[PDB]
Amino acid sequence: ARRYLGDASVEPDPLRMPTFPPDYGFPERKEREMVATQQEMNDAQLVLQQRDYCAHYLIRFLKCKRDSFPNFLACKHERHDWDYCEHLDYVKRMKEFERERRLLQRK
Amino acid sequence: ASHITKDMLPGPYPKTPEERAAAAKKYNMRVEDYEPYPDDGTGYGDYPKLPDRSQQERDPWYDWDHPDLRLNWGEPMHWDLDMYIRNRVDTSPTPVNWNLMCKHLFGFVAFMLFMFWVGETYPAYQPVGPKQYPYNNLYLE
Amino acid sequence: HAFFKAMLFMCSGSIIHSLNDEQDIRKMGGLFKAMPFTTTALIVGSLALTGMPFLTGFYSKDLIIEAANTSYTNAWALLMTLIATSFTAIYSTRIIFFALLGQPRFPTLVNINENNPLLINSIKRLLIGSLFAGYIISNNIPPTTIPQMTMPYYLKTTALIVTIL
Amino acid sequence: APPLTLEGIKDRVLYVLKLYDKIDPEKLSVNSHFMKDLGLDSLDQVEIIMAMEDEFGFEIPDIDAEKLMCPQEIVDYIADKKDVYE
Amino acid sequence: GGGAHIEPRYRQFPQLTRSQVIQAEFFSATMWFWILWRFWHDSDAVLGHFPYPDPSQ
Amino acid sequence: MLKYIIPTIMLMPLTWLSKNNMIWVNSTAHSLLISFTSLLLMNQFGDNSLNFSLLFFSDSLSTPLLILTMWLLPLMLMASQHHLSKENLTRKKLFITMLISLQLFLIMTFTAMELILFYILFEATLVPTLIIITRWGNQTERLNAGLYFLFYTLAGSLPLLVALIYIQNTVGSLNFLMLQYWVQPVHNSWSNVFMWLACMMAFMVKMPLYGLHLWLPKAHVEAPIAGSMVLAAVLLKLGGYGMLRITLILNPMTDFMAYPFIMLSLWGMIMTSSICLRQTDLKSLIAYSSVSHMALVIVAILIQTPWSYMGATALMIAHGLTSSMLFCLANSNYERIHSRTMILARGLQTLLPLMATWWLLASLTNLALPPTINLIGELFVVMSTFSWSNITIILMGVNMVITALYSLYMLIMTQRGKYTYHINNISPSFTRENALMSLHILPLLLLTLNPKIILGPL
Amino acid sequence: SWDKDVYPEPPRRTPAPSPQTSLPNPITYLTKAFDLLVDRPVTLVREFIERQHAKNKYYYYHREFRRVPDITECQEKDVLCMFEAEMQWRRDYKVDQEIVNIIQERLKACQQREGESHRQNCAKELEQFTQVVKAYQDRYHDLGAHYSARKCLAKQKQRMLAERKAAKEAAAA
Amino acid sequence: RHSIFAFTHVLIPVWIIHYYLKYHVTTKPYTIVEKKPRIFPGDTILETGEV
Amino acid sequence: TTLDPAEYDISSETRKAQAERLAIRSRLKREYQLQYYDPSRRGVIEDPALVRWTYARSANIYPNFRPNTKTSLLGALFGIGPLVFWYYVFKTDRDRKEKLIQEGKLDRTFNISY
Repeated sequence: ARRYLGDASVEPDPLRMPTFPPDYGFPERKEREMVATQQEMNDAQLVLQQRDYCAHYLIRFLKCKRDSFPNFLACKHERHDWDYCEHLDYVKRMKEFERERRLLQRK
Repeated sequence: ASHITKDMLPGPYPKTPEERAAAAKKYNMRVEDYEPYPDDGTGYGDYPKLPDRSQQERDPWYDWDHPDLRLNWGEPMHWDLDMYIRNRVDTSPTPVNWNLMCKHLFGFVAFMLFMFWVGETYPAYQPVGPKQYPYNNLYLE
Repeated sequence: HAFFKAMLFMCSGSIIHSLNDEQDIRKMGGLFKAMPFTTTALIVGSLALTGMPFLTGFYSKDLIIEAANTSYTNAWALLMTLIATSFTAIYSTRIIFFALLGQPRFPTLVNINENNPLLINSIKRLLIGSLFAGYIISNNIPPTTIPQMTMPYYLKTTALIVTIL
Repeated sequence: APPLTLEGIKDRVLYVLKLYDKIDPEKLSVNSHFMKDLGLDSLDQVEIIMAMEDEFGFEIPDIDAEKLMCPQEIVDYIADKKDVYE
Repeated sequence: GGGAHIEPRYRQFPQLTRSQVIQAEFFSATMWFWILWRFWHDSDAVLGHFPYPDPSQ
Repeated sequence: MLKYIIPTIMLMPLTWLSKNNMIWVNSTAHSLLISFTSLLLMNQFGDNSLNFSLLFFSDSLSTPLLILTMWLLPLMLMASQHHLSKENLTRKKLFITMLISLQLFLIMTFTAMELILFYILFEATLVPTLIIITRWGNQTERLNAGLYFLFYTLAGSLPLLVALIYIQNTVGSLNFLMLQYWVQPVHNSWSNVFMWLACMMAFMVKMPLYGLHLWLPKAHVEAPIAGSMVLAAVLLKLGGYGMLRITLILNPMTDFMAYPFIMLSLWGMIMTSSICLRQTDLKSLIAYSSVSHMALVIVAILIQTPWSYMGATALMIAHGLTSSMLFCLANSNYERIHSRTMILARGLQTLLPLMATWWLLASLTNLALPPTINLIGELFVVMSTFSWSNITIILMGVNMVITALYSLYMLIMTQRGKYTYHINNISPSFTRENALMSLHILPLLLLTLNPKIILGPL
Repeated sequence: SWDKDVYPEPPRRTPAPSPQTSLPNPITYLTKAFDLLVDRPVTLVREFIERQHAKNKYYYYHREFRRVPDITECQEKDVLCMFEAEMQWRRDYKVDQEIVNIIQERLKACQQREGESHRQNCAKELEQFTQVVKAYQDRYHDLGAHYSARKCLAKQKQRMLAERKAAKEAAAA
Repeated sequence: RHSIFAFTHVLIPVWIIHYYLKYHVTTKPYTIVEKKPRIFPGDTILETGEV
Repeated sequence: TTLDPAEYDISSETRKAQAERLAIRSRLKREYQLQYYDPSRRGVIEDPALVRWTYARSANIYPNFRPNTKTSLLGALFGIGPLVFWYYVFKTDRDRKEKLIQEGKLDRTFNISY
């Protein structure tokens, strides 16, 4: 939903993005939605398909895995809250065919 | 070192009863289904009069074989017919050919018509109209 | 998976020596003909091979068949993977119903023996290591991907009932 | 690992005489020769070892039929096959 | 042979060594105690669901 | 060679000069001592180049190949003594002297400094080999095979003289390979076909194509006392290497007509190994293995541009040690059962346990188990002719398939039992039978540590 | 050792601390014991040789050659001067193999040191290396006269085609 | 003992194989090729901080 | 599928006097067992069924051979046959491969090997 075009630098591996590449983005409500820090996203050794939404909440989530080293659960409820970050993200994406079935009908 | 009846000669109609057996007892009195007539297809240099080929075949499987050595382990005296394919080849099975094995892969050959479609989970079919419309509709708003 | 069959070959390896040879699913009998320990070890891994209610590879098996939930597959692939899971259940009770169920039928001089602590030290280490394998490995691992975590009505939990039937 | 002696083979052959309801425990021990009360043609030549077909039953080839008339001649070469007594 | 500590049989059911059954019954208890975190506490799908998002207008 | 030829000729008035049965121990003693001196001045450096002394040596600089030529006279005398020791000492002194007389000319060959010194020494053999073929064999078909060994080698090699004398008075003189800096190219004509073709065809008759291999299972099948010149005749086949000396230069730009030599020797490779799985003579089983993966070098020389010369050199002495030992495995186990029929030698692997390892570590070098000198050789040839055309991986891959099923068929015929016969075959593979079966794998797997010694220029 | 400009790496930049809990950590049991068990038989023995090896020294020198003639000398029928021009030339091709080995190891340097991003970062290697290998097979690799290695009989004549065909026959450049 | 059987097996080569390792990183121009620290916030041996 | 293999048929009384074909092989076995048992042999028996098996397969095919047929002239469909076909392929590559290599480019910048 973001982007702009004409990447200045010729760096591949789509970190050359508008800011952050979503799965589709944004698209309607909201027509914009922001992201984390790209200078920290490259400072954190983290692969692609992890620069999507709920990353900043996950970058603070998995930090406690080492910040509580001989642990069994750093925060199990936050895993249910990061899933609640994920499920609210995904049901926001599930409203495509609720609209696209109807918005492609006549008016 | 045996020179008399060392091997065959240009046959296989050189008075066939004299061959098996002067030595090389392939036939008893030239009526044993293995008289040295079997030059099958003259003009090939392979298998002359030859106490040898097209004799009954397909496999000394070394089963019970209780006369003695009989089969393949224990070495009977004069029974070599054609070999080097028969220390690893056996007998008849249950049924017959009915090549259902190519018919077994034919089930996915029909399901290659299912390779033409996709497998999207959400939603189901809705295959009768243009309401499906795989991709998005309008712009921002 | 590596903890499954090296147990299970060795589990049944005590049985083939026990009749000194048959290795046939015929001519066996029932479970407890002085066979207390290994029949208990048979009903764990063959229950793991059912499709993991809470056992070892539940964090490997369930998370992949519910990774093929939302996918661009052949649509005959899920009509070939998930059907194969149901066929894995009748693998279980077959060795139960011939070697661990029936009346004792086999030729006589029952020469069974099970008490060599070389075998008892063998199984008791791996069966304990079997159960708590994934609950240590998957509990202590870096996640690398974004999970599915969505499974709506009449489409979600029948993969267990695939195994129940 | 389990060994064997020759006093067990004398009993099992003798027991399945008593296990058959066609034959009483009044026939001879080692040599009733089967014909004494053996009948008829089939089913008194191969059925007489069909009980040991399940018990001993190591596939018992075609030669084993007419040697088995003498009921001691059964006991003779079972010791030859399965590497038995001294 | 050398030691006949487990005797051969004539189908009279030779028994166990009266200690094997203790280890046998011990490892049925350790797995049905391990049904603890299967139910208490773990549900079918702890994700939350959508309440049929039809009113999108 | 300063003086390697000069001590090895001094071996010759030592044998007849000796006493009685001491003649075996006196010859094998001193013959091992050259192996220090052979190594000694050679293997020097190394960057363009080592011209050695004079018109008699270019030191075999970038292709060593010559240390292996000097193992063999102290390898064959310990092998030949099995069934030779019934003849007279006057002929036992002969058979050692002509064998040394075969090593004399091979030493000035492979180095040779020229191309016309090469030929007269390329043809200086074939007289002492033919004496070992005709006398000292077994029952007949020696004598026609003594004539099939000629008249292929000699019919081809005479149009060398017509072309090599033609070069000597056309462009300067051929006398040096280092006066070959001035080389005019050879274009497409109707006379320059034959200049290429006559200069090449006399090398094809020794390292065979699929055609004209008809002499190779003749001399090796009917063969002396215990592989005694058969070990020599496998070196002599790979001692027709001189195509590496010629065709790198001296008509460099004729690949236009390489194609009837490629396809004949690339499809023949996939067939002439396939035509051996039904052999019944054991020494003829090995004799077709020597056809197949020798003919892989013929598509490795004509295709130029190294990463092939990395491998085409390593394949000349790949089965220099392998196919020698396989003949030694069959020169043994014939002293005990007097037939070479592969059917008859069953019931084995229980009777002779110590030589089971000698079967396998032979046949594990054709499977070739990559850290050896073998799959460092093939996998440079494979990665070379891939870059010719991509389709050549198919035929050369099926070459790798069938020889896997081929080598084990010679192993697995000994893993059977009950032996049915054979009150003989008692001798439990004595101290000599393992000694001359050793010194083959002991350098073969040793050189796999640093095989930079086995490389061309390249 | 070497010089770090030939074999570069960024600093270390290694985080630390982060305990935050009284949960039992085994890291205090591990590094505080086993480092001493290896410190005795290694550091004491390596120092013992280090004085024993400093008892006497041995010398080996740099080997620098003489480059008076270069390329286009000499006349055709000469041998001597056209031997030196190949002894010049072959040393200028064994060396130019190994400069490609150095730059390739430089590519191995970044990628195991970053690993995660590895594409959008380090900015240099895929630009430098493919401006050197693309500057390799042109004019310095006789493709396909590489078999005889063709010193000055073909090494000039790729570069004749790089002059007689290139830069004039482009119609009209 | 469990004393001379166990100490001879493992304890001696670790002395050996370490000696070809510490004397090796300073000789070869590439040692082990260790990756980065994978940090979220910021502290460790530096000073930089983050929100 | 290769083959039927005819494991039961009829008899009784098609040529009932066919017996004593065993008298051949019993004669051989009485010859063999009397040969095989002896206190001092130390070596194999000849058994020329092997000798007639190799020598009628190794030699005695070319003294047999006459080219009177065309099924031995069939080999031009098998000897020179496929060798024609491998030439047809390999000159279509290295020519179509050649023109693309000169006219235009296909390989990249990092192709030093080759």
